[PDB]
Amino acid sequence: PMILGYWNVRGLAHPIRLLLEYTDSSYEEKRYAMGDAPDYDRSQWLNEKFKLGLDFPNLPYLIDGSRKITQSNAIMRYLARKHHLCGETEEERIRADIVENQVMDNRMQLIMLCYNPDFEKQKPEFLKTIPEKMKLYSEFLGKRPWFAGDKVTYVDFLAYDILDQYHIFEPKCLDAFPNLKDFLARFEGLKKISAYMKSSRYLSTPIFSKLAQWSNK
Amino acid sequence: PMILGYWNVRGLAHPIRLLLEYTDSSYEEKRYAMGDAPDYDRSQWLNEKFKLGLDFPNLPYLIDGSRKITQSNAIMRYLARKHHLCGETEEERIRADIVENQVMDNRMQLIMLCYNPDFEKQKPEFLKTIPEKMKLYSEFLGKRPWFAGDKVTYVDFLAYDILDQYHIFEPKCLDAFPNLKDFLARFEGLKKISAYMKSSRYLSTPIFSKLAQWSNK
Ligand SMILES: N[C@@H](CCC(=O)N[C@@H](CS[C@@H]1c2ccccc2-c2ccccc2[C@H]1O)C(=O)NCC(=O)O)C(=O)O
Ligand SMILES: N[C@@H](CCC(=O)N[C@@H](CS[C@@H]1c2ccccc2-c2ccccc2[C@H]1O)C(=O)NCC(=O)O)C(=O)O
Repeated sequence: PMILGYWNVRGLAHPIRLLLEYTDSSYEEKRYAMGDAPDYDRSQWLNEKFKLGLDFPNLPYLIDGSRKITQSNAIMRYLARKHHLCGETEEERIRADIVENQVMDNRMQLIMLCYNPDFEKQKPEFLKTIPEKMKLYSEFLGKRPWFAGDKVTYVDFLAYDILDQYHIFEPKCLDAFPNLKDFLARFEGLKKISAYMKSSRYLSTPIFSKLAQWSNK
Repeated sequence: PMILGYWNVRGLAHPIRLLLEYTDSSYEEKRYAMGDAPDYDRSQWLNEKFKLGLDFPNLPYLIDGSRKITQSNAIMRYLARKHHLCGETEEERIRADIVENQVMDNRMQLIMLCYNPDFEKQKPEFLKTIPEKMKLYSEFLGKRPWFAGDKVTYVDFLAYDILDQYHIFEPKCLDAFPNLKDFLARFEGLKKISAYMKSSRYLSTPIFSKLAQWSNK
């Protein structure tokens, strides 16, 4: 099978795990565990980091036969090409490229807030920036079913993840944006996704490691 | 012509400026200035941030007729598709996708250090990690002339920028890796690039904004 390797956290592997299920991929995962405070041992990973034949060793990785890939975006693109879930026109490619990169910015922002010792102090200020973030997603989507246009593409897996994560952080953030709420329901309603979400493989939380100040357990 | 918008620094706009040059693109640039400490005024950008019709307002931005793009990687990709500077085979595409994202990782590592108020005391620990970073680029390129294979692609633009930045930071960091020294020379050897480096438009330094601890002026 293909092998997906990542920590036993949702983290940034969610979109890949969802895409693996959506495409009926034949895969197995190696979910590495971090030890506890104080050392947060990373040895299960460290002992084989340089022994997998990865060009730039990292997590997540995907082994697919002869192919070995690192960089979550690269894995997502690889699967997208494999299963034809890319933009098909120039307009669709642009929207996808924008979305991919924007999701990563919004991801980092959350991460940066959550790994900050002054979380509680920072939070209030961060919560006020949300509406403006959501409004940009909402206006970009507009009336389309999917972020790139008429067809589900790998970018919808990314958008779903970040919008979902945002919603968990601030449950009311999507109230003024019904098209985003509708997107989340349309995405979760895809058949394989629905099945996966009820399964033993599903890992919706924790989002971060033990180091974080939120969703770290 | 196309309009490229960014700060009046090299920052992450270097690969785009180089690619617009290498492609003989017709373009005009808007280089927004930031004020000095302690306020670091961003008003020149903020005055128009929400007036350019961008989906997700940011710097850099590319305006190409009716096409408005934000996200530096997206801008690179757009320009690459227009000029046929993408991988042509799956193997080139995979190599390109990894490098793109890897470059961003190594860029962010430099920023985390350069923006840390504790820069001077952090520096030694960072330096220690350089050789490993370079080694992985070195081994990845191996004997190829370019990062994706036998022809230049947009990812050489990003690779050039990051290797050059690290070399500026630690001049001796490429001594051990002749193939990296050679790639730099090859890149700079390109006629259009060579020509640009002598032009009035060339902006090598500062690397960072005025907020940084290094290469901020
Ligand atoms: N740009 C790359 C990034 C690869 C990378 O950094 N991997 C992390 C795990 S990922 C972690 C994370 C854990 C939970 C939630 C979010 C993140 C996250 C998000 C954005 C950026 C970096 C992170 C990270 O905080 C790691 O453990 N690396 C193995 C190693 O260094 O030996 C990608 O897109 O794949
Ligand atoms: N992921 C996006 C990143 C867009 C973005 O953050 N842009 C910054 C300037 S870019 C700056 C930088 C200046 C010098 C050197 C490096 C960077 C950099 C590198 C990686 C990530 C972020 C940065 C940044 O620290 C900016 O001023 N934004 C306008 C605003 O917020 O109103 C991209 O790839 O395009």
